[PDB]
Amino acid sequence: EKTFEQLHKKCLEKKVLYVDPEFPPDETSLFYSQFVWKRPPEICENPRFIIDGANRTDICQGELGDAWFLAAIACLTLNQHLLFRVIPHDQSFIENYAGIFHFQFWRYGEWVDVVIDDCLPTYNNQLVFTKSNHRNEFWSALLEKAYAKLHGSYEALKGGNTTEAMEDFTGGVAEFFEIRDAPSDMYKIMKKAIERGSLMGCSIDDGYETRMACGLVRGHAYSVTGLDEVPFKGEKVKLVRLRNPWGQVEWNGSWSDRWKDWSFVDKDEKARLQHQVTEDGEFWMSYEDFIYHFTKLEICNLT
Ligand SMILES: [Ca+2]
Ligand SMILES: [Ca+2]
Ligand SMILES: [Cl-]
Repeated sequence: EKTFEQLHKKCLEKKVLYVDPEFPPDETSLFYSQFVWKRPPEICENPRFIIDGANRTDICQGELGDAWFLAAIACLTLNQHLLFRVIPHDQSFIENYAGIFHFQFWRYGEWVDVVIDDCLPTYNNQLVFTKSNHRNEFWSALLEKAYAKLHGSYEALKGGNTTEAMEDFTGGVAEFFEIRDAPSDMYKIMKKAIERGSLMGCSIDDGYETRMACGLVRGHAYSVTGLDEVPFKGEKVKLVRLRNPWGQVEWNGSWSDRWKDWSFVDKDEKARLQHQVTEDGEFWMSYEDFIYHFTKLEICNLT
């Protein structure tokens, strides 16, 4: 067991790029039961670890069913100071680059360091697994690789629970809600949770194209990224903001991006709500419609 510092320092002196003996760039690391592995400098001219900050737009699901995990990362980015425990800032392609990176996860009641080489699965020189909106940003793809290593393979990330990942990023305690049994004050419970920095997911119980007619997807982890109140036509309306970790496929009901009655909303209020018409996976919906469609709500509470 050599540490990140040690391995990094060594590779720099040797002038060699690191290769992970524990989790090598071959089919063992992909599955337990076809892609070319490439490092980000082999993929593009000017790769970067973090560009314009690490935020939820940098998490876009690829050809692997790990939404449960990605939704949790996206939630984590809403709490930057927690985020930078999981992701060390002092990492770069343009300075002290030795093809090695690391991340931290809460496991067994303590922080543990996962080290990886920066080889990533590609096809036609593009990432097949999770990537960022920005073709040159690689933190999220690398984090996913590190989480895969922690579970033994990329395939091991197929299916899982959002709360598992939330706990692995925070060391917090999971709390579940069946939205049918929801208390009267659950908007308030969720509001206090988001303001306290707690991570929130939700889903529609089951038992890449738009699944439902309303634009939601069944059996799919969504990140809760906002809760707010807007006064519209005299009265105040409770809203919920969600993000689909696909980065695509939004709700189309009231308060959706292209909803016309956004025109009746004040221009400053729009700004406070960060309302944009963009196919980014993120959308506002009414608290009412939210409680009506979603069935499970998962909150990971901190200390
Ligand atoms: Ca970014
Ligand atoms: Ca949107
Ligand atoms: Cl960089």
